[PDB]
Amino acid sequence: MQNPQNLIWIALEMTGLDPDRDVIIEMATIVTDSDLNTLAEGPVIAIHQPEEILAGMDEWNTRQHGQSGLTQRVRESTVSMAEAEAQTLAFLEQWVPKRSSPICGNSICQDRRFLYRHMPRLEGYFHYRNLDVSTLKELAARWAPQVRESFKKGNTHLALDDIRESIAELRHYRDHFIKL
Amino acid sequence: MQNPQNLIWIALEMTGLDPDRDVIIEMATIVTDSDLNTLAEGPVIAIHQPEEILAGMDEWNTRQHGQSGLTQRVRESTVSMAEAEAQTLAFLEQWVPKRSSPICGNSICQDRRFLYRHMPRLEGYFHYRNLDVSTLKELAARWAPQVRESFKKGNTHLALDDIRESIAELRHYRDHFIKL
Ligand SMILES: Nc1nc2c(ncn2[C@@H]2O[C@H](COP(=O)(O)O)[C@@H](O)[C@H]2O)c(=O)[nH]1
Repeated sequence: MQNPQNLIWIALEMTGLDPDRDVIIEMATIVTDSDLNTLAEGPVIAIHQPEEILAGMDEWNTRQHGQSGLTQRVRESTVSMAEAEAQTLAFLEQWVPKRSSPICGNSICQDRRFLYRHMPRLEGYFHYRNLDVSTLKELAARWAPQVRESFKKGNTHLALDDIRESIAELRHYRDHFIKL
Repeated sequence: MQNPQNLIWIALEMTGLDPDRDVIIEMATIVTDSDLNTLAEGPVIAIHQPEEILAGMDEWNTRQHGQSGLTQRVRESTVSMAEAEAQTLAFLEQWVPKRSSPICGNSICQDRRFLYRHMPRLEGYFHYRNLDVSTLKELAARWAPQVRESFKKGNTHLALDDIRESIAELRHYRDHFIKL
């Protein structure tokens, strides 16, 4: 089912936002076609982390992941960082060829930073380009403010709705901000 | 002079692709207004690096920076990374207030990472938003290919020419790819 036009959408949770101090604890992927139609949904993987890493999280993160249950899921997981990377790679490979899709989503420079340090082979499977929806949001804010203020932010507390809300944010801009 | 909706455009040259292992050897900036009108061109600075750093560059960067003149300009530079940062901030300070502008250019996630590592005072001067022209390049190649070819890009290896082309690539999308 491969197709170099298909897009790889990704969302990550981390113990914090610094790739040197922090680690990935959840990953999720969704492959669309070039026109934002879902082809398939990757695994949502909580990635095992030892207790020292888990206790080493700052205050805001310790609360947010604990109350979400991600901490407990991460504590129980038998899937390592490398194993999750391979699981996501095994899935992405039947839909998108190597170095074809950019990373798609929101705030995905930070995602590329973490993939670079912690999953270098998955980072390498993307085209080096970034499809970041917030570029369009930033342009809409300046040049067509009504299109951005008209977007209906969804719930996104779970990883696949999070990605789907980003895909729907691109749709909104394709429909109301992009002459085609 | 200052105006919080002015945009800071930046292009770097590096010794390699790792923002943490490699270094910055050239930088330039251009300030436009929020409608892509060039307000001012910042200085083009070659940054001195020890000879070992230049000899250690891979094959592509040895070729490319050798034949552009940059390798020789690096060797002959007496401007350290920090002085190039202070010189660029001195210019940008006249045109954009602190934290107002995103970082604008092509694949500027790579640029921000190098700045974050090597020029964190300059990185901190940008709004946290990334204004990535190549996000639109990928959307245009997928949703309206013949506006992606309407755009004439001279293979411009002078730093300011690379930036002016980036500003012109976004102009071409505001006109032919975006509805306002
Ligand atoms: N190793 C390597 N680096 C590249 C390549 N293309 C661009 N770069 C890096 O990108 C920098 C310039 O960014 P650009 O303007 O090409 O986005 C160069 O200084 C170099 O470090 C490449 O094909 N191989």
